[PDB]
Amino acid sequence: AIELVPEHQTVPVSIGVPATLRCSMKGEAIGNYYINWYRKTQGNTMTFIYREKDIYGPGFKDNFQGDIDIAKNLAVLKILAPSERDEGSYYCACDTLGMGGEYTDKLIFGKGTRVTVEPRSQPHTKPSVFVMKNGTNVACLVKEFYPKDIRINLVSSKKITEFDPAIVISPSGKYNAVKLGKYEDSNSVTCSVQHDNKTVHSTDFE
Amino acid sequence: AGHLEQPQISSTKTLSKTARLECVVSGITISATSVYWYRERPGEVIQFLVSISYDGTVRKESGIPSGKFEVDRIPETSTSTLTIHNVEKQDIATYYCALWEAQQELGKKIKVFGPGTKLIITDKQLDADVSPKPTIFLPSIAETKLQKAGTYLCLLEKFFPDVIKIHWEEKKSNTILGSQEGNTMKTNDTYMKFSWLTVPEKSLDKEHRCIVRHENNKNGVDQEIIFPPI
Repeated sequence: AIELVPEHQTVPVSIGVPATLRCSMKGEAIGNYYINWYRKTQGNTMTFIYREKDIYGPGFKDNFQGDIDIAKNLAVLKILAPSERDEGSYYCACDTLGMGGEYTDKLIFGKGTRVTVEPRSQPHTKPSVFVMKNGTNVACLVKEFYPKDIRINLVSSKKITEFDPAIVISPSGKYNAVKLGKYEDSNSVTCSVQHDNKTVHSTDFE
Repeated sequence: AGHLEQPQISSTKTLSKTARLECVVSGITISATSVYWYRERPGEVIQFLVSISYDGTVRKESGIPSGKFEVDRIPETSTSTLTIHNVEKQDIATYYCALWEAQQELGKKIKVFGPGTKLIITDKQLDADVSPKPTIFLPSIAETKLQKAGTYLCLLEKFFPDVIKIHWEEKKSNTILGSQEGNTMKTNDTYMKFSWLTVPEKSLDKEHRCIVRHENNKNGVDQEIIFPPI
């Protein structure tokens, strides 16, 4: 009968660049229901963000701003200054307001809309490259670089296995990355990176 | 102020068996409002399942079949338990517990949710060690001359449910920080995952810990991985 539907399944956003999440109700009037916003991010799961009329969770009033567009029963949540911590899924939930009986204070959810955070268009940056080990276990650590496209190589003659690398947003709003692998000659293994047509070595720092 | 805890990151059970998912509320006064239980089927939207009021009555969502679910609320030990009988494949989903937390006055309430527990249903019992196996990674000397920082990395592999949680802490002052991790990877019916943290100039002397929460850690408790100072 009553149902909430997010505008988009995925909504990509850039750091520091305001973005808004919308969610429409396709059953009754948005007014006879209190709208709430929850989110799931790495680390913190299903946290409360907003509840009808200025109600914010600890630390969400500064960065987020909820509102309703009664015009077309829309529930909106504007993210003012996106950051790494804001990447995750966002859920809109509604509920009744004091019905004439033993009504249920249960919320009705909409499918989530996943937001992905990527650094904002900036000038390129040659990365730094370090490598830490632990018996056959070698990990390459690429720090501070832009753009995203990069190739990470753990120089090795005899290699056991290599795992998918991880590209992440850095505190500086850039990128960091890590690549792990298992290697026989781990003691000699080094890391070389190909980025922005350049080649950076782990040895370029020893 | 208060919050709900669901220790069971996941609960793996074989068909026909019966699962028991717990929710322990803390900082919030139980006796007054009811404890709710939501179910998030894969692909589906989070939905109401059952709830137990203060008096003791229990309501279940429309359509919930007979003798399938059970709820209770032991106030002495501040915990509610959702029981799922004759578990089956269509029972695989994430179960959340939630309740209404009072703020200041009436007309100012917030609905607090627990982290959720994932119910995993497999065909056969597992006979092997499946606890995440750790691996310490101390920063590279060179890095300490960069931003004069250090980056730790704990590698966890060969664990099964795949549902895992990793976070870091200061040995003594145990207050969660702000680290990053890669995606969990499958490795022949077993998985791996790594987390790394870059400690600033200051904290280099302190001790740090990589804490792993997994359904199959030894003894059923969080795994505390000790990272030397330096």
